[PDB]
Amino acid sequence: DRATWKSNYFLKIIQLLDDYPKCFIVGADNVGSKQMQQIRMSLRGKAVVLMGKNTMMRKAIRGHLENNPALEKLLPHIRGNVGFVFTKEDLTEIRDMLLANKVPAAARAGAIAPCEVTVPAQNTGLGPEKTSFFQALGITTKISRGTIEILSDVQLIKTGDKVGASEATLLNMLNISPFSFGLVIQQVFDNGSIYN
Amino acid sequence: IIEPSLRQLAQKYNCDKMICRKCYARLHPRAVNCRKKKCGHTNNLRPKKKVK
Amino acid sequence: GRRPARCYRYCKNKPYPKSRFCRGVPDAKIRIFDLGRKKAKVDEFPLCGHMVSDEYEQLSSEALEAARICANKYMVKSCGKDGFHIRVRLHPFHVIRINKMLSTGMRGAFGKPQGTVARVHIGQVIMSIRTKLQNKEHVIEALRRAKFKFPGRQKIHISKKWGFTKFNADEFEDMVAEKRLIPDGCGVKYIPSRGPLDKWRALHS
Amino acid sequence: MKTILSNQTVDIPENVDITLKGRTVIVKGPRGTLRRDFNHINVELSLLGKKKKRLRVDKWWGNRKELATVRTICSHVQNMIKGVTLGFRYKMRSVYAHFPINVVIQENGSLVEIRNFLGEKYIRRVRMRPGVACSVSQAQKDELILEGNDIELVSNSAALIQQATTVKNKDIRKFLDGIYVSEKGTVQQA
Amino acid sequence: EIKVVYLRCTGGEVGATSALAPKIGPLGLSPKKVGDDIAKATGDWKGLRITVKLTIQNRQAQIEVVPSASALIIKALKEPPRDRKKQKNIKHSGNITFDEIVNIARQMRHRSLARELSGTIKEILGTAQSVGCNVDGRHPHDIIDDI
RNA sequence: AUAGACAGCAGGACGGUGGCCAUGGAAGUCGGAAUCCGCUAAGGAGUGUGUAACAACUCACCUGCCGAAUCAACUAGCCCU
Ligand SMILES: [Mg+2]
Ligand SMILES: [Mg+2]
Ligand SMILES: [Mg+2]
Ligand SMILES: [Mg+2]
Ligand SMILES: [Mg+2]
Ligand SMILES: [Mg+2]
Ligand SMILES: [Zn+2]
Repeated sequence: DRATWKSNYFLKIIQLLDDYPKCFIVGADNVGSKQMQQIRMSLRGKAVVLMGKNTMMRKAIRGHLENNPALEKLLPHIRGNVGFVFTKEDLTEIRDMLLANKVPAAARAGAIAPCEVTVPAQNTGLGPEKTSFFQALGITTKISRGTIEILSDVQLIKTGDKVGASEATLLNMLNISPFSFGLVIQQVFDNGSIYN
Repeated sequence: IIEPSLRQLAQKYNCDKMICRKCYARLHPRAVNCRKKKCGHTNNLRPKKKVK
Repeated sequence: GRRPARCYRYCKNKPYPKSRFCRGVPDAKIRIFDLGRKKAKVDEFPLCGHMVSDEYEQLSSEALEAARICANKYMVKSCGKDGFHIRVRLHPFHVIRINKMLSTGMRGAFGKPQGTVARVHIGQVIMSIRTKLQNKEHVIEALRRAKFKFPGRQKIHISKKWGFTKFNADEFEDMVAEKRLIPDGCGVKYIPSRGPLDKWRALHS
Repeated sequence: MKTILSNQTVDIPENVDITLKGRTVIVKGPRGTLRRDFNHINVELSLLGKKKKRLRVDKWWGNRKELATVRTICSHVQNMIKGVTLGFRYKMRSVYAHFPINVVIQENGSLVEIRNFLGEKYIRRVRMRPGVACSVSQAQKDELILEGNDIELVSNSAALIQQATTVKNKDIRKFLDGIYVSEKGTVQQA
Repeated sequence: EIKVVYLRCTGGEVGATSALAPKIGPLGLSPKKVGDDIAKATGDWKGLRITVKLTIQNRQAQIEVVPSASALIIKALKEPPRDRKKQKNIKHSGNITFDEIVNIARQMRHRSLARELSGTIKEILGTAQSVGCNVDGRHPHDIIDDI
């Protein structure tokens, strides 16, 4: 029953925030079920992975502001795909290791690249490709001894901008993705405190 | 051969359509009822056949 | 061949059954009136759907056969070859006549038997399907298809009775617990609180 | 039923001037002036505000059908606001399998001559609607740029070109040849 | 050169063809050879199709065998096998115990799949009703009794 | 359905398991019956496209943006075919 599911979801989140006053808020978007699952099996007996609608998140805070008045500042802040993960014991050790929890995946499409990634010049063993794209964009690619080599070190991508479709497709073929889908930290709550 | 984006653009006006099973009228791909009074605006619609 | 069904649609004659005064009647097209799981116990198929006639007309034996096949075929597709039980509640007993005109006139015009029809009343049930509750939508849809084999208007009515019995579904379970409804094969037997006390003794023994 | 009141309000940019002569809407902007007459629809048009203008369309006691024209008028007015600010740019692409379609523009974008469509010795003379200028794209080949202030005139001009290049007596699933509208946009980008 | 392939074989029974022949023939090992050496690696399963994962390197290769969720059926259930032509509607089922369901769960816990015992016990019990097997009666009654 | 619907714009749509029988092939998707469970926001013994089988896409289901009603079936008047 949807009503029972909703009420069960409402009651379990209230008791969970009561149990753990230390939490990390993350953005779990473009990851899927396996990614939140994979975190779960790794952090099976240390932390819990939970989320849902922003509506019941704000309703839980409304229903518990009387017990904890330090939650009033989170009402408009909570936005997007929330990734509530709750800890109890450690602060800096969990912060580093969760920051270290990344899962390699396919090439991102639309996820901005705040940094430039250089491609080492080495043979990859591919068939013929049109050089009109390289000539127009201004990248010198030479066909030597069957493979392709680049002459001058040219920044292939722009830093801190929207990623282009051509770059994403080019990265997808070479199967080396510097940026991978996973859990990103955005905010922390601990007895009404904010930290980076 | 026709470039694929131009291949698709021309198909949007020639191929990707719906056909009435009473008056054969060409209809937009999201049609649910025919627009022709001669069939009584029937819901008997089928996709336009593809060459493939 | 057969005349079009429009020639015998209306109950124009007195009932003319196959009898000692009406010989040489060809056998009706419909012979199997019950199909599906006839054996299923009363409690297995509680949901019942009826096709109810809304006209006082004649339904030919061929028409009854076609609807039976049409409803059966779909129910096997939607619920299984044993997820229901279909009973045709009309038996063609009215013999229609034909005065064969082969190249004399209306002299001696009393015709010969041609076939059989089922004189249906407004509100008489034409065919019934009993299945599980979870298959109500299919029974309406199956009966919807069989409607196109009959002349006139028909209505599909989900009965509030339990299965093919004459007892309400909402109280059927209570009467069974109180031994006023003993499951007897397809249907049930009503236990009147009368008759020798020995029968009450066995029931409660 | 008959609904008592149904209104939709459209905003007006600071650089756009709209005057009403009854149900006639005159929209003036940087790119020019557009006039439309709405005498076929029994509605009430009002201008609201002085520091920032705002046009409201009112309909009293309308049936389901009369109710539908309220948004129709508002969309038409917003198109007129779009036309006089940014204009309309309908880009057409010529698709051909074997015979290239040769388009030459004459009379300053007023006449479009189409040659070698399907190999035919027939030259198609397509006259643009007034206020619509057709040109051949210089950035990309096989592309036509239709520019004008009235979406209806620009889009009808594109439709005239598109139905000029029609394949007859041939399987149109193959033989995908003609000039087709590929992009609908504006002369200026906001 | 390192290569990893993960294919399913019938195991004890030998089939005419599979999905591996176009993939194993080119590398150097015939589909018949790799079919037979895996078949003898199974040995006792006979009926069910066993999945095999193997790694191929420059010169030689190694193979390993993974079982199903609950494949200990022939030894636990005393039934005579049918012909190689199989049979029409076998509808196989019987009775099962408790010591072997935990043992495979214990071996599963060694392989660390999904979660731990408290939830994975119902995993095997649910599958047992799917095939038709029973732990000394219907599983729903057993599930209520243990919780 | 204001604990956020409907529309639209976007992500997930999982493990047992390729559930059982059958079939040369049948891995959710030729056929007949079963239609159950840790894992959450959800993910089915699958609404379709697709493969020899796969794979792949996609649907229900659910989440982000959004901010008031909306969806399905049926019925009978006039009108239309
Ligand atoms: Mg008479
Ligand atoms: Mg009828
Ligand atoms: Mg021809
Ligand atoms: Mg054309
Ligand atoms: Mg109507
Ligand atoms: Mg008429
Ligand atoms: Zn039509």
